Amino acid sequence: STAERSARFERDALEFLDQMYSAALRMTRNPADAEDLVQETYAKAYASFHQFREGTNLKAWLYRILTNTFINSYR
Repeated sequence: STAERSARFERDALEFLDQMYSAALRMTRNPADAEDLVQETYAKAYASFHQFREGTNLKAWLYRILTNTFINSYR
């Protein structure tokens, strides 16, 4: 189903939340900014599931959304 895949993607993504917030602490040097940066990355990630294909390494796909947001928001 379209809903199943997507719910599976969410949980897979969330499994990494901590590794992602931890990386975010190291790039923003600020809990508050680290959180905002993660949150916005996940929101962006939920919103684009449509484009995440099949094999694509999930972690690298999130890393990419996270850098794009670091750059274009924080900074």
